[PDB]
Amino acid sequence: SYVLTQPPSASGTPGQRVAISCSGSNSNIGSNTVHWYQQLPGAAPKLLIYSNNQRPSGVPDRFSGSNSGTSASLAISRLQSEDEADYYCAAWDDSLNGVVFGGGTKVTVLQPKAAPSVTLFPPSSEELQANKATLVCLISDFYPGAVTVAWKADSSPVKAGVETTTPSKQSNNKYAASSYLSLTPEQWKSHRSYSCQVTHEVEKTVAPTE
Amino acid sequence: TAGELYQRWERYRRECQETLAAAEPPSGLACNGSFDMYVCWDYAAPNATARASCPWYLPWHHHVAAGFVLRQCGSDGQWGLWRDHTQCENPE
Amino acid sequence: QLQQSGAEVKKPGSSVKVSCKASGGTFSSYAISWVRQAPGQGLEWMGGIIPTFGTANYAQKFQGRVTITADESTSTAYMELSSLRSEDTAVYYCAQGPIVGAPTDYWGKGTLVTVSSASTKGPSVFPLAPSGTAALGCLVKDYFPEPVTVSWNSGALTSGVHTFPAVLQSSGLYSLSSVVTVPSSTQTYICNVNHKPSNTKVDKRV
Repeated sequence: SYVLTQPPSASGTPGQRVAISCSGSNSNIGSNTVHWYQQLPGAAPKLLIYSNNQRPSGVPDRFSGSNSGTSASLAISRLQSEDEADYYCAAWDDSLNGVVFGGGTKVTVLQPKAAPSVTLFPPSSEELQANKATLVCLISDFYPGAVTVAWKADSSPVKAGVETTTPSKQSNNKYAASSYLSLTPEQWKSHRSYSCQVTHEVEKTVAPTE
Repeated sequence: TAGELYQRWERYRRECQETLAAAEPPSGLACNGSFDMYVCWDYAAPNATARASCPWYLPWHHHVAAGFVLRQCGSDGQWGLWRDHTQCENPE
Repeated sequence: QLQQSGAEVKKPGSSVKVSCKASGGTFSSYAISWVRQAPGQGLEWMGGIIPTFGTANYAQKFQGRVTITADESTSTAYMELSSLRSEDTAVYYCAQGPIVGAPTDYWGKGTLVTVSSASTKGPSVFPLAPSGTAALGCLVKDYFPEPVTVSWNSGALTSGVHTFPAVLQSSGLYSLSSVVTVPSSTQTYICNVNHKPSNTKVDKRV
């Protein structure tokens, strides 16, 4: 149900050309003109290029559209920081009714790689008292934004019963993720220690106790 | 059917486009000849109201064919903020 | 340029009708199209209608689910979705345009529709930080639906405030935590948390 944007992502360096290809079949792109939308984090989609490389008000010549014979292409020929976004190509479809979009492509611009900061908290006393226990491992300021989290119950054994969020871009130019381990005051009071190991890009571990 | 109307819109521009491409800018200051994707516009006299033919890609054309979209040109010769769409649309 | 209806929370198998409210004038003339976005994913076209003309247009696979209509007066075009689903949890935008198949230069803010069987519930707060600077904060556990607003000291404490986006652990329930970073230094710190849907506000110390 998708004209595939070729790319889940595409990279680029400031002042260089970045190309996002969008492939299709002959009832969609072959038979019509491809559009291009730019969506920004926390924002609605925004028309970038309509109708095969024409543009709307206030859009620089930086952006350019391509043939549509089999697959189309968007070309951002001089990159910027404000150019990192989701890019969704679109076309009408002859075979089966209305317009169809692509999978979109998140585009990336290149800044310094940071080191994740993890703080790890033990279940509160007041919570234990409630017969629930939660170990909470928070992770902040790590670029790029891909991190994995391994919980350990006492010395090595691994831990299945956790819940982890996704690396949201928030606040300042960067991402964070929180991870919870749910236990029972017994499983808690029954182990020599507990480890939250955040592995990013290398390994960091932190270990409350009791 | 929608496909046909859409193709027609796709034509109404790529027509407005080649006229605009044929059209040479005025001597004095004027609002840009441009395609707003809805209607196609002439270069506009300074500080005046530009008249546009009701678009043909628009169904219920023939009712309104004689009609106009009125859009004002800026003092500068910058295209104004809003359009006056009536005589071009009244299906009732 | 169009003001949509505002967020909706619904249980699966149910129906939701969200509104797209246009300009009092300049309405009937252009095609209104509805596009939805599942959180973290790409766009999906649903259908479009020239409000005052003919019948609505749709895409296949919504079959007998989406109904797009429009009203003369209120100059609003609503849309209705039946047999609701988790795959229907998304945000719904209404984009204005020249014709139905054509591109759209004018969008709305979008209206988020969350769908889960989870009951409306308030959170419970626990003090963190048994505690070279100081990091403390409050764990907000097991609430629904989102969001929850977290404050420090009746307000007026921010510097060093990070609030982490909620995790959805599958009870259907959301859980988050907030951390103030500080100098190790006698001043009493209290987190004021708010969840409007269940009308639950808490102040708890550290």
